[PDB]
Amino acid sequence: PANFCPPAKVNILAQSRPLSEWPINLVSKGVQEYVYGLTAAEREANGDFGTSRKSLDRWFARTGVPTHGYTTVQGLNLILRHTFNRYDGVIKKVETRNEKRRSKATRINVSREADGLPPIEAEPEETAFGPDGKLKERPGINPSIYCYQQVSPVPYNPAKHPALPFSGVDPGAPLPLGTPNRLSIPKGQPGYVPEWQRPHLSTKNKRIRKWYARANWRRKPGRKSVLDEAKLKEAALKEAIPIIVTIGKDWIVMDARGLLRAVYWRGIAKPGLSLKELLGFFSGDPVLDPKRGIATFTFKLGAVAVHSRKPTRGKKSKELLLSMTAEKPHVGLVAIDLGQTNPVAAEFSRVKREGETLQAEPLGQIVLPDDLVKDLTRYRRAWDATEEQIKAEAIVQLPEECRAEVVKVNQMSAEETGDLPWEKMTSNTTFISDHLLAKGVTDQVFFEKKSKGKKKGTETVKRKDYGWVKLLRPRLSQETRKAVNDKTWELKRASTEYVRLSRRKTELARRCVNYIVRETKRWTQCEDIAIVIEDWFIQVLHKAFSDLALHRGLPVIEA
RNA sequence: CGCUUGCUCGGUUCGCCGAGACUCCCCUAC
DNA sequence: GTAGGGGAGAATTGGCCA
DNA sequence: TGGCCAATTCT
Repeated sequence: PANFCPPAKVNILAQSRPLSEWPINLVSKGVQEYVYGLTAAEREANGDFGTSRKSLDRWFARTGVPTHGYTTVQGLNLILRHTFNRYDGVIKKVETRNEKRRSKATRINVSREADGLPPIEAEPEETAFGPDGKLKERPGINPSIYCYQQVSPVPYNPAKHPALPFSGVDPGAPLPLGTPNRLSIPKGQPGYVPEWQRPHLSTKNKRIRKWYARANWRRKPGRKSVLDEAKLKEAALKEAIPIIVTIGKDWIVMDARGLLRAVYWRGIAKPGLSLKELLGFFSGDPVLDPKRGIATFTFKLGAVAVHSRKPTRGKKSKELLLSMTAEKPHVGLVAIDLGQTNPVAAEFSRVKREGETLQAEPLGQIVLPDDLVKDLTRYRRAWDATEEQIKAEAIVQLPEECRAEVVKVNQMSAEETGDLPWEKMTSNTTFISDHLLAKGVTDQVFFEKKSKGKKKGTETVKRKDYGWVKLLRPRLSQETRKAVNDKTWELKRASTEYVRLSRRKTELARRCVNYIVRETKRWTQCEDIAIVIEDWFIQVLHKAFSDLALHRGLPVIEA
């Protein structure tokens, strides 16, 4: 049963007025402002909003929230339900957290009762309501417009829609194709392929980029080409596939080419289809954010044959693979040892049925290719250069007195703090006290006198280590948050490089995962494969391999 | 067998073309 | 460094003037 | 008849 609806983002070409001025946005803002800021008793009283016109009008009358001329029931229901759920999500968040503590207390009490000890006093339960009766953590207002059926997207038509510079194709007629034969474009016409590049051309079904794609003209260190954004925009607008959404007297027109690319690269619809069924592969309820100007369509339930799963654990893995190997005579495996001199190491195998036995025969062992590892290395050489500067010019923004606790105390870590290298870690060895007591007699500015060990041995002999190093100039953990974490984390989301490097990291991890999946498919000669993972690129690679259960439905075992 | 916008990383003879991602949004905290 | 709450339809029916 | 399109409603 398919239950995944991946997004498909499209751009907005023309509007009437900014979406922040639309009545629907104003009503959403007002309802959110009212509902996030009233007490529990008032929320219980102000909870008769219902799902009907006769209830919506009375709720908007006795409360006093301005309706701004917006009276569509089907769009107001979504707003009100979302606002009340966001109000009642903080309460349940706190509730879950208190249950964590409650359970522990119950287990401790029952264990003490079994052992005869009296139950311990239960810790107070935290609550989201302060002395004023409101929530301490008030949810924020969202800039998101949710469309509904009466405002569903339809193909642009000058006979029923406002005139625009661009024109839309006949909805029934097949959608326009790209360049039929790009090798026939003459010199002096856009898209020309020069003679020398002709032998070097990809033979697979690569996605086709138009000449006006700004990825072909973007600012690069070694281009020396010129970017004229106006010419590219006017060339792109003449071949767009426009769709229109009209809410009340306002409207927006989008470029349906994002939907076309999404349906092409996913192998859902072959070239030559019309706009009517292109819009029919997605829901009629897009989501609009005014800040970007992007509409996030979601694929219709059934367009993508993906059944989302969750990573299994323990015996459930055995049940899952015993179920799988009964479906097909061949089942392929891959074991991931991430963190061995290379980002990924894969152990391929197959799974058979010896009646009720998981018989396995290895078919080899591979590592990631050199080019992919080169890409991963080039990412890290750029990440390190980013957290160099997110600290260098972030800790210098100093209040002239807070340096001692965080910044320069690290300088005295090498300054103020013989047998050992004095920096290389040598645990349990007496090399520290061997040289120290070579010029001293069982005495120093500090001692050990620590009951350390399983039996808490009174280790104080020769004053070995872990006491003098500790009382050497430490971090001291003083005013760490305000002077380090707050400043650095505030500047983390300000630079434009840090918001791109995380996406690049995710893309590279997904590239590694996709390569491993493709290789698995090839080596094991199977189309129903499985992944086992037992648990720096470690965290991101683990998340990327663990996201196949949800995004793509591939089973994943946690070991 | 299969590709018109947008995004990431690269090659260039500056006319393009090689490779990749496609589960995304707000939201309060730490 | 991510943690944990909230989101991401559409078929059938009824009032309805033409 | 018949048509356009809000408003029920379930999930």
